[PDB]
Amino acid sequence: PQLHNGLDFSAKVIQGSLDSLPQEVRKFVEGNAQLCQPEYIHICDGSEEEYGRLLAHMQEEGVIRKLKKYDNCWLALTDPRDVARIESKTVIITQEQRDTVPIPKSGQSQLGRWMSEEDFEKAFNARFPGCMKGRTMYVIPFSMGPLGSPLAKIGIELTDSPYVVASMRIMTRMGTSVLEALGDGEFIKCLHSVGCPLPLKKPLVNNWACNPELTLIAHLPDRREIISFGSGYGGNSLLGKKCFALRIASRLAKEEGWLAEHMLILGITNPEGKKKYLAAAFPSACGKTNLAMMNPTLPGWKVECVGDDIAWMKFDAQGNLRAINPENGFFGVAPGTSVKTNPNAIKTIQKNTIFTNVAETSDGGVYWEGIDEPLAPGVTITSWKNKEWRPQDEEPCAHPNSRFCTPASQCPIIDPAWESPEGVPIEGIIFGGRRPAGVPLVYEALSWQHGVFVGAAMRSEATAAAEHKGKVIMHDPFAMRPFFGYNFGKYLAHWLSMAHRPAAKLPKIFHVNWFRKDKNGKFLWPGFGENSRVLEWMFGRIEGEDSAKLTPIGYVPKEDALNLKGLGDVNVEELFGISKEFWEKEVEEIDKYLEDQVNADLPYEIERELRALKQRISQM
Ligand SMILES: Nc1nc2c(ncn2[C@@H]2O[C@H](COP(=O)(O)OP(=O)(O)OP(=O)(O)O)[C@@H](O)[C@H]2O)c(=O)[nH]1
Ligand SMILES: O=C(O)C(=O)CS(=O)(=O)O
Ligand SMILES: [Mn+2]
Ligand SMILES: [Mn+2]
Ligand SMILES: [Mn+2]
Repeated sequence: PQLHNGLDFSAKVIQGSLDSLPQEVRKFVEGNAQLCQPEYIHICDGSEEEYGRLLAHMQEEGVIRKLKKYDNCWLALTDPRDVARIESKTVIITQEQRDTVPIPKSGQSQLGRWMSEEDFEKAFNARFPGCMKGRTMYVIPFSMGPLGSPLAKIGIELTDSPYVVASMRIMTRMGTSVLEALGDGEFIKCLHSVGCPLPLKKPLVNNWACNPELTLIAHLPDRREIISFGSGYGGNSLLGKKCFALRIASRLAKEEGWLAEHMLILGITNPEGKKKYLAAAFPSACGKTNLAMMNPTLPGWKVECVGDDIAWMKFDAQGNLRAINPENGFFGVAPGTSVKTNPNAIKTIQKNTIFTNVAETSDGGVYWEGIDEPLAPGVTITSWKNKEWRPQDEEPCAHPNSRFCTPASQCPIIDPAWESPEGVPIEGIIFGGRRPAGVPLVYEALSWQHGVFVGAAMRSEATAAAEHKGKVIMHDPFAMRPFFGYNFGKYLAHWLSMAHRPAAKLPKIFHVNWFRKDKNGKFLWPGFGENSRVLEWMFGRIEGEDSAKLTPIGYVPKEDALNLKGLGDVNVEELFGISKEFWEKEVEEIDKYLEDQVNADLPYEIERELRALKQRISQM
């Protein structure tokens, strides 16, 4: 009801009808419309016609440019201050800090950023009132996971950015059919604004609306709400991806008995006609998408991609660990992608793809560092900074975190079960990161508990996907450090508890290192498609082949167990060397980290594995 005409926003709806929305969805839209004061409300239907009009609008506004060389591909250039996920402005709100992070012994927590409800209310009120003035509020109904899948969850994202709408159409399942499936069910509430109400007080760089000073990405798991302000970019604005499908979801998974993880899912078929699925957790910028889409060098082997970034997993009644990819597309790092490093991505991205912050060629194409493809005479390059660019300039032509956004169904090796609602059965889990020294090419964990310790102990040299820079070795347990939705100690206990489940078929756990360097700073391992030789060894180990040798850190391939035919120049002694001096220091760093950062919430089984590793190294 109303005493005037200030609460009913029906007169501002330019697509759809508030009356057709489920009651709780309507309240969420209208209540936030009252707060944010949009000029128009657009309820997305997911149709091709809608997508075409939004592209045309963004093109008319100068937000995107058409890449005339390809089929329906587009380029967006951002403000250089809004180029990546920002870990330091990402917070989780719970009544008690211990629900979100373990209370550290001495230092500041690196495992999350907690904010009190009272502090968030002040931050919220300083940002959102009136923030969409003069803009359209888009209502995005989306499903994470195939519609109707038992592990599928529905969200509603409100946003004032058409770029977010177009990207969410690719990255999620979006539109009218989701609203019909939702009915009066529960949904995750996602609220986003670029934070630039009109009239603009500050001019825009590259026609990219953002508010870097006020950027804040908040999660309220108890209210099932995600609230993001000030950034239009990737993990900050596509709220289904990191905010929902890892942070909120990992908390729900803890409550409901499943897992939500930063893992690719791949299926690999051997020359005997046997197929197995594996999941792999590597940190951002550490090669998940390259592995998920790999073109194997070994003849008679095939790799198919289920997903490249997020996995939701649950034991079924039979004890199989089943996984789904909740995403609908790939949001992949562009630089370094070439016919030699990821040819299956090259095939995927040549139609229906949105590129952000890569270079444009004068004939309507895309360019980036590492594309490894020469240009014809006379073709010139415009950098992501909208400037003429020559290879003689110092700066790269594409931002290091520039991305492609592409439909998963276009991938030529997309797995036939990638949308199956029952998920695929996982028989191995791979961990790994960038370790230039000390850590061998591959090893296998000694037990479930040791494998959980291996995940907990993950470290990786700093890349350029967050705001971290330089060559520092940082901790990134389970590749989830930016993404834990709750107390990491309780997350470890959750993982350990899977061994207590009746008839659970626990997968084998492996750790890889593609990145070991020699004294010259040269990679010892060619990687990319050649990583199929490591997968072959894992496949045989899952089948029970006697192809491993025991070391203090776990099982490693026997001499001649790895197919190295075609790379006779491979230094196997350096690739698999285990130095007592390196590992004595490694265990001390892991010990100091777990003691400070996990403290009273460290499960005893993890401390026991640490003690056992220390003892095995001491006996070397
Ligand atoms: N040496 C070596 N480098 C690799 C290999 N696979 C991938 N890379 C490197 O990994 C980098 C690209 O990784 P990203 O696409 O950023 O990694 P990602 O895990 O998919 O990142 P997110 O999408 O942010 O989660 C490039 O620097 C590649 O050179 C490999 O097998 N060997
Ligand atoms: O940082 C990551 O792991 C990504 O996959 C990119 S974003 O979705 O977080 O922007
Ligand atoms: Mn205009
Ligand atoms: Mn990726
Ligand atoms: Mn990722």
